[PDB]
Amino acid sequence: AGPWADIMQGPSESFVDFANRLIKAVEGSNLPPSARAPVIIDCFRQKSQPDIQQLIRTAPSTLTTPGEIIKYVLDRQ
Amino acid sequence: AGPWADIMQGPSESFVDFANRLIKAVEGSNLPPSARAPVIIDCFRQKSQPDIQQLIRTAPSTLTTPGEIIKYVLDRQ
Repeated sequence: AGPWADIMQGPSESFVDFANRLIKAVEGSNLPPSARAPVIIDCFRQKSQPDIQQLIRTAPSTLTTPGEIIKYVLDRQ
Repeated sequence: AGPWADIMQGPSESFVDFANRLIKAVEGSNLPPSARAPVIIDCFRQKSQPDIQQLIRTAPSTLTTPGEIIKYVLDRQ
């Protein structure tokens, strides 16, 4: 579907809108099922807006899933 | 190591230099071993220069590995 490795949070885009685009692309992609979650986590870390990248870095290592990181970011706005 | 999902072939960069940067980053990353090759293949498809993206699309489905695609691109220059 969407070129998942090109997806980055735009300057007018909310984190959740970016996460939804990214995840739709990853789920529609040719990646092995077990690669999806790590790819999503890394693209959140690397491809969100710079301030959000910084916020994600504060989350403890106990937050391991995309859903945990989405709740983390949104609830700190 | 390098943020593997940010890596894209620059306008003055050869395909092999980009492939080497990308692969170094992927190999140094937190991705599961089995995710590496598909991630590399997709980042070649999506993150090379536009003309190279087009060339990669011509390669038949029988070319499945990063090394096969690297030889394919380089030998057609």
